[PDB]
Amino acid sequence: RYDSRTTIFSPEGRLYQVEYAMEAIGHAGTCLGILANDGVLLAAERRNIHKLLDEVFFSEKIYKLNEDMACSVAGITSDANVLTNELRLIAQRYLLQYQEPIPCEQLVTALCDIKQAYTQFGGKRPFGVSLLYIGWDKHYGFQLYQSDPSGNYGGWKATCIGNNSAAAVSMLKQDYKEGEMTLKSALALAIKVLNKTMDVSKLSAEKVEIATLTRENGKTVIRVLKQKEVEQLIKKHEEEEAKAEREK
Amino acid sequence: QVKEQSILELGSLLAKTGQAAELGGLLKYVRPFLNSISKAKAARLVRSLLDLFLDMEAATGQEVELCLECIEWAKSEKRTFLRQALEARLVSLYFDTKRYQEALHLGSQLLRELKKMDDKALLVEVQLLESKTYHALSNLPKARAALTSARTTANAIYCPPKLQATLDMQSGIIHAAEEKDWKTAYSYFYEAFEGYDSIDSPKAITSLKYMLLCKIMLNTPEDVQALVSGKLALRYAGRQTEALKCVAQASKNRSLADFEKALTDYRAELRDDPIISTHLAKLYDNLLEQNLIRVIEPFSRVQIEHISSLIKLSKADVERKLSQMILDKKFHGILDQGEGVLIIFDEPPVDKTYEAALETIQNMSKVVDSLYNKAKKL
Amino acid sequence: DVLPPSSIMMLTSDQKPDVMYADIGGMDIQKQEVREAVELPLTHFELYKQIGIDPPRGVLMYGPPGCGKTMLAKAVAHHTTAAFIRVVGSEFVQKYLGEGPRMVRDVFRLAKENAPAIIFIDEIDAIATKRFDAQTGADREVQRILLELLNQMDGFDQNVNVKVIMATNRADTLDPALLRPGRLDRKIEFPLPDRRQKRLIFSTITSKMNLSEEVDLEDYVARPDKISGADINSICQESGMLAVRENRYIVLAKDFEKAYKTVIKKDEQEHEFYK
Amino acid sequence: SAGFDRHITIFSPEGRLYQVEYAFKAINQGGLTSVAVRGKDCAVIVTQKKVPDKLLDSSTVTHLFKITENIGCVMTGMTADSRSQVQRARYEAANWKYKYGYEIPVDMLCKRIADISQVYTQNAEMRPLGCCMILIGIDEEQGPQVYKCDPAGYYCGFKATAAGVKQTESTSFLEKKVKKKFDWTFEQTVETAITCLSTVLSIDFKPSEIEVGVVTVENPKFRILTEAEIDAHLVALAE
Amino acid sequence: ERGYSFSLTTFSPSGKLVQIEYALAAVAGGAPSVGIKAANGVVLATEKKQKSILYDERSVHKVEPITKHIGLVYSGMGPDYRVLVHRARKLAQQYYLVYQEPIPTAQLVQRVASVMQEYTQSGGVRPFGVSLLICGWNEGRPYLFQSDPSGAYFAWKATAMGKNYVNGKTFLEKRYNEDLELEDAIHTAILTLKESFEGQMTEDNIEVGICNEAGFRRLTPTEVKDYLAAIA
Amino acid sequence: LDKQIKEIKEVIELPVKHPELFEALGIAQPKGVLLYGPPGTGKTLLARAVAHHTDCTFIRVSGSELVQKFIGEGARMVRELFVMAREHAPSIIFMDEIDSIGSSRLEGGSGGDSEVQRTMLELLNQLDGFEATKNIKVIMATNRIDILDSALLRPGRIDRKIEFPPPNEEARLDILKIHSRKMNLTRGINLRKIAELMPGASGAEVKGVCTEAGMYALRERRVHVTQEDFEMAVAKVMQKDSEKNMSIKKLWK
Amino acid sequence: EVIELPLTNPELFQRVGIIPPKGCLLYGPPGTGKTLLARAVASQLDCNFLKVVSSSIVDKYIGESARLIREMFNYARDHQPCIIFMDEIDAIGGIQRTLMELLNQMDGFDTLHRVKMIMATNALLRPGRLDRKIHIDLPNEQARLDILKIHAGPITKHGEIDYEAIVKLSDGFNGA
Ligand SMILES: Nc1ncnc2c1ncn2[C@@H]1O[C@H](COP(=O)(O)OP(=O)(O)O)[C@@H](O)[C@H]1O
Ligand SMILES: Nc1ncnc2c1ncn2[C@@H]1O[C@H](COP(=O)(O)OP(=O)(O)O)[C@@H](O)[C@H]1O
Ligand SMILES: Nc1ncnc2c1ncn2[C@@H]1O[C@H](COP(=O)(O)OP(=O)(O)O)[C@@H](O)[C@H]1O
Ligand SMILES: [Mg+2]
Ligand SMILES: [Mg+2]
Repeated sequence: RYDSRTTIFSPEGRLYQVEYAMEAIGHAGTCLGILANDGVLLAAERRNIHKLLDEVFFSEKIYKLNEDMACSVAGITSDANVLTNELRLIAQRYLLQYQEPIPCEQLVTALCDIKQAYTQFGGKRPFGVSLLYIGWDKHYGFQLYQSDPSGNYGGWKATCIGNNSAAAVSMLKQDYKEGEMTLKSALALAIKVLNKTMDVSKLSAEKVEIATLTRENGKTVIRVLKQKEVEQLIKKHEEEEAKAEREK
Repeated sequence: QVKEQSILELGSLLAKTGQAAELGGLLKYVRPFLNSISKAKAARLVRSLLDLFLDMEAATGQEVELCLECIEWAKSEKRTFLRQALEARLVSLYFDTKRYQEALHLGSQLLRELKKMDDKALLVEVQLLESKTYHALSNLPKARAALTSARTTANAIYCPPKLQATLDMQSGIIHAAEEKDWKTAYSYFYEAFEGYDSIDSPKAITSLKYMLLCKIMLNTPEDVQALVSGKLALRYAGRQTEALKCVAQASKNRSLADFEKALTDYRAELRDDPIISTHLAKLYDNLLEQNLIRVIEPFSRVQIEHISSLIKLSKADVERKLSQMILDKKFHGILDQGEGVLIIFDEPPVDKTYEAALETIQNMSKVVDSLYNKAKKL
Repeated sequence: DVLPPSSIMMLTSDQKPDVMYADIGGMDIQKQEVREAVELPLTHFELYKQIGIDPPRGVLMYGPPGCGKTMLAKAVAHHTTAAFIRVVGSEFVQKYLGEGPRMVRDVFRLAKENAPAIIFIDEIDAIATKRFDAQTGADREVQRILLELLNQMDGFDQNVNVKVIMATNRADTLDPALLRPGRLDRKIEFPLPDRRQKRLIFSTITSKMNLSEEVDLEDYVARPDKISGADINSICQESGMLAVRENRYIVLAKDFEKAYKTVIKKDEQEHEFYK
Repeated sequence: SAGFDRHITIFSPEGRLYQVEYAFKAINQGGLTSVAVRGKDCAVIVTQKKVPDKLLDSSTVTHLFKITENIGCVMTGMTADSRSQVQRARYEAANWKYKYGYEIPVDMLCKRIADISQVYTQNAEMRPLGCCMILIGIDEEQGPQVYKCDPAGYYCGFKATAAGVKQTESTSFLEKKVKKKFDWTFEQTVETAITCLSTVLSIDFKPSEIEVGVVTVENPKFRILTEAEIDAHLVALAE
Repeated sequence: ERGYSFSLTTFSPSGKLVQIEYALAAVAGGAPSVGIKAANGVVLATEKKQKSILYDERSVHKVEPITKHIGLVYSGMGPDYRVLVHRARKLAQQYYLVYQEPIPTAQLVQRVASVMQEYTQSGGVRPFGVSLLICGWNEGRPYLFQSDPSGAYFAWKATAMGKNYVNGKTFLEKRYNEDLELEDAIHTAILTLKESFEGQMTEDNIEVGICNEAGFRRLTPTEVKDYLAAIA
Repeated sequence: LDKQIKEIKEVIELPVKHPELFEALGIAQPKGVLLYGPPGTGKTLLARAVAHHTDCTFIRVSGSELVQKFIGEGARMVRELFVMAREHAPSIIFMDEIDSIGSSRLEGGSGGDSEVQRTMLELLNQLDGFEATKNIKVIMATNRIDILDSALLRPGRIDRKIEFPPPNEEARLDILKIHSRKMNLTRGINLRKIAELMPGASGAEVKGVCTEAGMYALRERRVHVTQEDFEMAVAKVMQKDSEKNMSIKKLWK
Repeated sequence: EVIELPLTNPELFQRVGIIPPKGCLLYGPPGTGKTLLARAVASQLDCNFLKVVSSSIVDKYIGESARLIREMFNYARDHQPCIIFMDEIDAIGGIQRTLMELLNQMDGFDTLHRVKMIMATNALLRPGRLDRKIHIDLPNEQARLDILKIHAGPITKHGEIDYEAIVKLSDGFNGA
C-alpha cells in the first residue's frame, strides 16, 4: 500500500494520507455558514450534550480570531486548538506589522500554507481540521472561506462540513437565493438546514450554536446568539413547518 | 428561619400531647406564613406537620378529613409538589385504614401526574403503595406488575435506605404471595431487614418475622434459631421472634398440637399480620395433609377416632380435612359416617380400552352421518 | 426394508449436564427471560399463538466472566424436552477452509432433523466481531463463518422450532447483524452479583457444604468486594479444602476468611504503575 | 497484541507498555535479591553477595553503593545499568546540594531518578535502565525512610520492601512480619531483614554471602556492616 | 485495519488516530477518580490502594496542588502524572510571573492540554497515558476540567475516570444536584468512589481534596476519617 | 417495498412469463438482480415471497455452500447447480449472502483466499460467458454492495441492483400493520405514534417491537397489547450502545 | 498431600461438601524428574498411570476429546486407580478458549476412581482450573549427590569411586 506516510505518492498521483484526512473530517460535528448581503453567519452542532457537562465557554466550535474575523472548527480537538492559536498569532502579527486588520483571505492563505507544509514535510501528520472562516475587510467585505486538511481553501456562499455535509450543502444549493438573503433570512435558512442535517429532531437550542457577523457603524461586532434567541428561531421554524404542512 | 424550627418543635410537642384540633388550628393560622416563605420550605413544613398529625394514635376519624382539607387548600395555593406529597400521604393513610378502593383510585389518579412530572421519588413511593394495595386485594398479577414498574423507576433515581427497604420488603411480600420461589423471598426480606436496621426503622422486626416465615416455608425450621441469635438479629429479640421460633420448632417436630398451641399463645404476633397468618395457615394445612396421609398408609379401614387420636386433633377437624382431601382427588378412599372409618382402595386405572372404544364409536357415528350426507344421490 | 435412523454433540439422555434451576443461585430475571425464550415456547405455545407473536428464536447472554451463563445453559439443557446441542465458538474456526461454515450448517441441520432443539454457541465472541473489510483469506474465513451462521439462523430456510442460545462477554463488539431483532431477539445481561445475589449464591453453594454454626455468611456477603459467582464457588471450594488440609471435617470462620482473602487477590503483579 | 512489544513508545491494544514490563522482568536477570526494612529509628537493607569465582575480588563486588553520607542505595538487576543509575543518582544529589544547599531527601533523590527513567520511557531513544534502585536514609522530621523507585518510573514510600528474583516471596514474608506491631530496634530490624532473606532464599547465609547497610537516627551516616558485625547479628538471630 | 495501529503520525483509512484511542484506553484502565463541582466549591477524590501493607500510603499523593487555587487528580499512569504535574506547575508559575495574577483554571487547563498535545504529533514520543482532572476557584465560580492525552479539554460538572468509570457516571446523574454544597459534594464523591471501590475504604486508601474559594487543600487522614464515619 | 417488488418481478417474472414482449422490444432479457441495504430490511423476505409465487424452480444457494474444502469442489458444485437449473429451466438461483463468495478479488500469496476466487470466477463465467444461460435468473442479496468485485456487479451478470433503505414512517406503519395482524390490539393502539418513535428502524426491528409487546402481554398473562406495552417494546428493542466514554467522543470536536 | 487424601477418604471430602480436588501442576525446569514424581507417588495405586503428554485432549481446537478425553477416564475407571498425567501441557497442539472449555467439561463431573490429573510444564490458576501448583527447584547440590548415587548405582564402579566432589563441580541443574 501507499499510505505509510504523507510524503508517499500513489502511482496514480494521490496523497493518500491527505485524502484519508479529508475523509475523516466527516466525523466532526456539522458546521455551516451562509453569506448574507448584510453579513455572514455560522452554525455548529454540539455533539456532546451530556447533562453532566458544564458549558463554560459557549464557543466550542466558533472561535474569535480578530476584531473582524471568526472561524468555526471541525476535526480533531488538539489540531483545532493548535490551528486556532496559530490563526490568532498570524492575525495579530499582521496587525502589528501593517496596523490594519488582515483581509481575511490573508489569514486563510497563511493557515492553508501551514497545513500544506505539514502535508509535505515528512514526519508530520496532516492537520485533520477543516474550519470555516468568516469576516469583513475593506477590500471585499463579507466573505466565507473553507479550509480543508490539504490546505486547499476557497470562497463559498454557504457550506457545511462534518456530519452529512453533502445533504446540507446540496439543499443549501437548492434553496439559496443569491444576493437576496438578509441576516434574518440567513438564520432561518441555517436553522432549516440544521434541522435535517442532524438526526436529532426538534433542533434543541442547547444542541445548536449560531454566531453572526454584522457591520454596525464601522465596528464589525461578532455576536454569539444567546439561548433565548436560538429558542425563538427554533419556535419560528416550527411554526413555519406547521404552516407548510397546513397545505396537506 | 427560626419560626419554622419553633413551629416544628411546637408541633412535635403537641403531637406528643395529641392536640389534633390545636395542630389544625396552628396549620390554618400559619397558612399565610407559607406565602411569606419559600415554596420548598413551606411544603416540607406542611408535610412534616401532617406526618406528625397522622403519627398519633388519635384515629378519631378526622385524619382523612384533615388530609382532604390540606390537599384542597394546597390546590388552592397552587403548590403542585406539595399537593402530590399530600396525596401520597393520603394514599398511605387509606391503606393503613383499610379503605383500599379509595386509596387505589387516588393512587391511580396521581400516578399519571407523577409520571408526566419529573419527581420520580414520589412516583416510586406511590407505585409501591399501589402495589401494596393491589396485593391486599388479592390481585397478585397487577400488584407484581406495579411493583416491577416501581423497581424500574427506582433503578433510575437515588433510592434512600428507607425507600430501598420499603421496595425490598414489598417485593419480598409479593414473591411470598406467589408461593413458588421462597429463597428469593428470603433474600429480599434480608435485604429489607438490613436496610431498615441501618436506619433503625420499626419495620425491621416485621422484616425479620417475614424472613423467619420464609425460612419455615422452605421446610427448614432449624435455620430460625441461627437467624434469631445473629449479630444483627439479637437486638430485635422479643415476643415476635420467639413466636416465630416456637412455630418453627412446631413445624420441625411436625406436630399439629404444637402448631395450634403456638398459634393460640402468640396470637398477637402471628394472627395480626396478614402475610404471616395466611402463610402459616397454608403451612398448617400442608402439615395436616402430610400427617394424615402418613397415618393412613398402613390402615385400610381405619376408624376416624383412632386416626384423630394419632394426629392429636379434634374428630370433626380430621373428618372435614379427610372429606376435603377425598373431594380433591387426593389420597383415594371414601368415608362412612354411619360408624366412622376411612376406607382406602387402589383406584382401578380406567381401562383405557373403553375410552378408545367410545372414541371410535363416536368417530364411526360421524362416519355414518357422512354416509347419510352421501346416499342422497341414491 | 427401511432400517431405523450423536454426531457432533447431540446431548444424550445420559449426557445431561446435571444442574437444576435451584442450583443456579439468584438469577430470577435472567432465569425468567431464558425460560420465556428457550423453554416456555416448547411447552406453552398456546399463549404465543393466542397473542400471535412468533416467540423469540435466539438469546444472547452477555456479562463479566464467571457470572453464571454456562450454568443457565446447562440448566436449560437438563430441564428441556428438546434436543440440546452445545458448541464453542473456538470450534468453528478451523483450518481447511470450508469446514467452519460446514460444521455450522451441520449443527443447524442436525437441530432441524431432531426438533424441537436448542443450539448453544458459547463464547460466540470468537466469530462475532463487527464485520470489517477483510483483506486476507484467514480474515475472510471468520467472516464467512459469521455469514453462514446468520443465513442459517434467519435466512431463506426458516428453522422453526429450533432456538439458538449464545453467551459472550463484550456484547458491544458483536456484528450488528447478529443482534438484529430476528436472530438474537433477547439480549439478557448477567451483571456481577450485587448484595443479594451474592447472598443467594453463598446460601446455595453452602447448602451442600457441612459448614458450622459459628460461620456467618452474611459477614462475607456484605463485603464491598465485587466478585462473580465463579469467585464465590472458588471461595467455598478453597475454604472446604483448607478445612480438609488441617484434618478438620467442619469448615469454620478462620478457614472461610483465609479462603476469601486468597480468592479476592486478583491484582497479581500489575507492575505497580498502571494501577 | 504481541506485535506491539518491539518499541517502548507504542501502546498495547489493552493500554499497556510492553517494553517497560520487559525491563521490569529483566531486573531479575542478575539472580539476586535485596530487602529493606524500616525500623522505628533505623533503616536496614541486606542484599546477596554472590561471588561464583575464586579469582574475583570480593571487595569490588559489593552492590551497596553510597550515594551520599546521609543517603544510601542498593542496586538490584543488571549490573552495568545499575551502576550507571547509581552514578546519575550521585550527580543528582550533588546538583541538589549545589543548587539548594540542604541535602536532597531520599524521596526527592530517586524521585528525580524515576523522572529520568520515565522521560526515558516516554521518548523512544534509550532502553530503560533495568535496575531497581532501593534508597534509604534518615530524614529530619520524617524518621528513617526507604524508597524503591524502578525503571518504569514509580517511586513509593515503603516500610519494608525488596527487589530481585525473589521479590513476591520476600514481600509476603515482610507483610506477615510487618503487622505484629513491635519494637523496631536496630538489632530487631537487621534480624528481621536477614531472617526474611534467609527464608526466601532458604540458605544458611554464610557471612561472606550477604552484605548489609544500615542508617540510624543516632548515627545518620550510611555504614556498611563488616563481616564481624554481620556474623554477630547472625549469631544473635540464631539464638 | 491492524496495519495502522502502530504510528501516531499516520491516519487510518477511517480517519482515527489509533494511538490516542489506545492511550485513552490505558487511562481508563487505571485507578478510579471522581470529582463533583458544587455551587460553593469543588471536590476531588481518588482511590489510593497499595498492593500491600508494606507501602507508605503518605509517600506518594495522587491529589497534588498546582497553585493556591488549582488541583489535580488522575486516573492512569502515575509516572506520566508526575511530569504532567511538573509541567502544570511550571505553566502556572510562568503565567503568574508574566501577569502577576494566579493562573485561572481555564488557562492552566488549556496550557496543560497544549502540553499533552505536544507529545501526540511526532513519532518516537508516546502520548501521555493519563487523563488529568483539574479543580479550581477563579473569579468566584468553581471549575472542573478534564485534560486528555488527545489534548481535548472539557468542563465536567462531575465525572469519574479510570476503572469502573461507567458505573461512576451512572451513579452521577442520580445523586448529583446542581444546588449542593461542599459537604454534600464531598459525601457524593466518597459514595461514588465507594461504588467502584474494592475492599474497605480506609483513611489511607482514599485521598480527597476540597478546592473551594479558600483554595485547594488535601484533606488529612483525620478529616477523611471523620467524613467516612459520617457517611458510614 | 412496492417499488422494489415490482422491480424484482420485472426480472424474475416478466422475462419468463412473457418473453415475447422482450423479443418484440429488441432488448435482451435481464438475467440477474441484486438486493443490498441495511441489515434486516427485508431482502430475504422478498426472496421467500418470490419463492412463493414463482411457479418456477427456485434453487437456493447460501453463502458458504459453494466454498468447499477440496480444491475444485466449489467450481464443480457451481457447474452442477447451473446445469441442473438449466435442465429444470426456467429456474431462479438465489445466492443469499454473496459476500462470502464474490468479495473483491485479492491478489495471490498466502493472504488471498484463492479457492473462493475460483468459485466466483466459475460463477461469473456461468452467468455471463461463452455459453449464454437461457431462462435462468439469479437473485443475490448481500449487504455491503461496495465490497463485491466489479465483475459480479457488472451490468450483464447483475442487471438490477434494488436498494433496500430502512423503512420510512409510512413504511414502518405498514410493517407494523403486517406483523400486528394476528395480534390482539386494543382500542387506542395508535400505530403512527409507535412508528414515530422508531426513527431509522431496520425493518425487522419493527417485528422485534411487535414481538416484545406480545412478550410483555404474555408476561402479564393477558392476550391484548396496549400502547404502553408498544412504547416499552420500542424503548427496549431500539436500544443503542453509545460510546459511554466522553474522552473518545471528544476527540473529534 | 495432594493425591493421597482424595484417594483414601472421599467421605471426608464429601462430608465437607467440596467434591473436586482435581487440577495440580508441576511447573519447573524441563525433565528434571517430573515423570518420576508421578511414579514415586505411584507407590500406592496409580496402576494405569497413563501419559498423554501434550497430545490427544484438545489438539489446538478440540482435535482430541471423548475418544481422546473420555476413553481416558474410561480405562481410568474400568480399572484400579490411575493418573491421567497430562504432562507438558505447554506443547498441546504445537486454542486457549478450547482448553478453558476443555478443563471445565464433564471431566470433573464424574472423577471416576479418584483419578487426578497431574499436568506439569511451565484467571486459569483458580480452583476448578488448576489445583495446587508446585515449582520444582533446580537440582540442589546436596540433592545432586542423591541423584548421582541413585543414577550411578547400576554402572559397575570401583570402591575408590566417590560421589562427593562431583556435585561441587557438577551443577548442571538437569536430572538427565
Ligand atoms: N448463580 C450461581 N450459583 C452458583 N454458582 C455460580 C453462580 N454463578 C456463577 N457460579 C459459578 O461459576 C460457574 C458458572 O459461571 P459460567 O457460566 O461458567 O461463567 P462464564 O459463562 O463467564 O464462563 C458455576 O459453575 C459456579 O462455579
Ligand atoms: N418491508 C417489510 N415488510 C414486511 N416485513 C419486513 C419488512 N422488512 C423487514 N421485515 C421483517 O424483518 C425480518 C427480516 O428477515 P430477512 O428478510 O431475513 O431480513 P434480511 O433480508 O435483512 O436478511 C423478516 O422476518 C420480515 O418479516
Ligand atoms: N530427580 C530425579 N530422580 C530420578 N531420576 C531423574 C531425576 N531427574 C531426572 N531423572 C531422569 O530423567 C528422566 C525423567 O525425565 P522427565 O522429567 O520425565 O522429562 P519430562 O519432564 O520431559 O517428562 C528419567 O529417565 C530419570 O532417570
Ligand atoms: Mg461460559
Ligand atoms: Mg438475509
